[PDB]
Amino acid sequence: GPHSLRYFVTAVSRPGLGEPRFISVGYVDNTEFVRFDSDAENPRYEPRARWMEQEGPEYWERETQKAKGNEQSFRVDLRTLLGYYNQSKGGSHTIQVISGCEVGSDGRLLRGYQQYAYDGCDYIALNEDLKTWTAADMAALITKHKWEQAGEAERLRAYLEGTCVEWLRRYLKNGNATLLRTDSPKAHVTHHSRPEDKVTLRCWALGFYPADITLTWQLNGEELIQDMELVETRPAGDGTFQKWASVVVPLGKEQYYTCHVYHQGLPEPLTLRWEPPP
Amino acid sequence: IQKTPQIQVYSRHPPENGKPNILNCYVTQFHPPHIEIQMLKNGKKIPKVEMSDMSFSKDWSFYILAHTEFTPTETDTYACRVKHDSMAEPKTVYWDRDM
Amino acid sequence: SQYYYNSL
Repeated sequence: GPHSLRYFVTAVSRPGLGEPRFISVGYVDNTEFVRFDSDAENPRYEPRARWMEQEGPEYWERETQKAKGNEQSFRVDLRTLLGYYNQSKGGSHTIQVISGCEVGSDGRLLRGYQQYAYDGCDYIALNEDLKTWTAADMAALITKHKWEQAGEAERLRAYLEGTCVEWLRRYLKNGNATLLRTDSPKAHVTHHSRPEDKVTLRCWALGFYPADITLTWQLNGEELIQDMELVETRPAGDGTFQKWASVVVPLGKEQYYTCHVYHQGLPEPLTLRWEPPP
Repeated sequence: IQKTPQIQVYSRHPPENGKPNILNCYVTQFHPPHIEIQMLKNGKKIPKVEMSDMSFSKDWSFYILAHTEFTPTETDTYACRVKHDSMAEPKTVYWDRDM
Repeated sequence: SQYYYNSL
């Protein structure tokens, strides 16, 4: 199936608290595999997955030199944007970037992206054509003109279509056996009182990997796509995820409801209901 | 323009009184990235709270997981308190064993 | 492999 290599980059100014913080995090198929953080005593890209330990010192040096170089260039960018937006030197501001390639099973580029934000709002992005830019505001028009003159889209496209794709292939070779792991959700129903003649049934999905999951409650074979409470999917903290969905039902009618759990790791969706303790 | 943190407080494993566990405070959907997170037991700051490295999502908002070791009891109260510039006062969210 | 970013 499809794969991806993305870097999420953050630079945050901190007037009166020292130099700006620069963090770069790399992801393979949405999994963190390298990280650089300018706030370390000796800033360097570090492996964040065991399978990256294989890369020799020349790799880590080359990567670290790019990070330190861009740390300093992003420091300047922060000052540049203070001018573009006519802002004071006393406030903290953020530049964020998401860059990378999604490749299909056939090894062709499905999507290449390069998206910037300033203070949490869209700034500039490379278009789907990998040739032109979308500037979100007046300030980003200045950057756009600089980049169209510099032929930046062509340099970036080469990275996205070439370098990125080729390095993704290399990382996947080392990481595929680890990245492939999926943990299917284990599910159970809990029972809680409500006022009067109602009870809450809460369907739990625990221990699952890829975060993506759907929980539904049904009465008969019809989904209760309203009056059902749920939580955002959340990390257990051990690399697995949690979610729940609850419904309010009549006291005595608990056995009329069934919870449905849908996950990519499940060959068939889970079916369960409230069962009182053994 | 700033985004106000969403908070969930929850245990890593189903809680059983007397059994060691981990309490999580998952904080999402906030910008700027500067944030202050404390975990509290019976109203008092818990000293050893570990923090994940901060990450961000495709909507640009930041997220972080605070966690601490704890052994729940029938009556001990746990909370997570979060201070962020998007809010006029720190937000305290209580752990509900059933959620 | 990190992209070497241009300036704004």
